[PDB]
Amino acid sequence: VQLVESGGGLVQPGGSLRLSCVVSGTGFTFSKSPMSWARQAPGKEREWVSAIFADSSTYYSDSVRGRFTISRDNAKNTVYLQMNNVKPEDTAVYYCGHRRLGKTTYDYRGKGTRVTV
Amino acid sequence: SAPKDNTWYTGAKLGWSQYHDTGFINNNGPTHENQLGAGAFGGYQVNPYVGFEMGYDWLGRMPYKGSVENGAYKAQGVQLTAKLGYPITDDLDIYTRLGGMVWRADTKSNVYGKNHDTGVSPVFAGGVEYAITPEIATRLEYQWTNNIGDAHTIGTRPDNGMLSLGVSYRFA
Ligand SMILES: CCCCCCCC
Ligand SMILES: CCCCCCCC
Ligand SMILES: CCCCCCCC
Ligand SMILES: CCCCCCCC
Ligand SMILES: CCCCCCCC
Ligand SMILES: CCCCCCCC
Ligand SMILES: [Ca+2]
Repeated sequence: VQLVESGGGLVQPGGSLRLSCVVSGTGFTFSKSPMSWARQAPGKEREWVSAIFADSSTYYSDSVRGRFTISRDNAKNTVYLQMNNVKPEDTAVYYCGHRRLGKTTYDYRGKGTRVTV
Repeated sequence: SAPKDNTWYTGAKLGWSQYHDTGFINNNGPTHENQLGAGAFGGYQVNPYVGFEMGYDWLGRMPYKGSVENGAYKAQGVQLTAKLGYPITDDLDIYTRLGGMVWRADTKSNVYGKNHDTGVSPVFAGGVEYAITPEIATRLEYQWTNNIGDAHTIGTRPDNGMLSLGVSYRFA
């Protein structure tokens, strides 16, 4: 399983930005794969932020609820994180994780993409 | 006593099915491992101590309840076993059954969606059988079916223990 994040960059407070996570590799079925988004802000530990299941149900941390939107496009093996009304607290490197059958945890295998508010 | 030599019989059973080692998803609600099992079986008796029986088993649907992650597991199969027993009394026999079950297991969850797999599991059973009449026999047994699934295909591989009551008709 290979994960590549993209879309990060400079944004003003209140702005919007969409991140993308493209999943590739072997031994996995993306349509059945639950995915997640986490972030690590400067001087803080990594914080889980969002998750999307195989049934397309979505989940969010309180810190981003109502502002961030996770979505998936199974035709392109891609997960998106649409970020609206960004705060200085949203400045972080964002990582996407892939959860395997048999594990309750997500594997954050990507290099990440940095957002700077 | 056992069915007559070289004679056939048919039967059905109901039971308390209980799954074990049910790790699957991180559901925050109840997991109901206890379910109603059901099966039908037919058999051929070789001698008073040895017989062969074949049957279908419905092992029940196990729900994984929860507010976030939730799902369910289901299993059924066809089995073939050798029945070995000897008498406690002229009408009450004690026996064991040894063999295998070809099973289909299905899982449903929001986390992983719909998945299913097929495979083989060994069957170990022991019980007692009482001859109510020359044609009718009742049985009480515990049946263990090992490793029904696969972590990589459906996310779980539970065991099943079933305590069942059964009735069979002998055509001798
Ligand atoms: C929770 C279901 C148990 C039913 C047991 C019935 C045994 C014949
Ligand atoms: C865990 C409760 C199961 C009910 C058992 C009934 C005995 C036949
Ligand atoms: C009660 C015995 C079960 C078999 C009935 C189903 C026939 C296909
Ligand atoms: C041999 C017929 C017994 C009835 C249940 C079906 C066997 C798989
Ligand atoms: C013997 C009970 C039938 C339950 C449904 C099993 C077939 C999918
Ligand atoms: C007492 C019933 C015999 C089958 C049990 C096998 C070990 C779980
Ligand atoms: Ca086991």
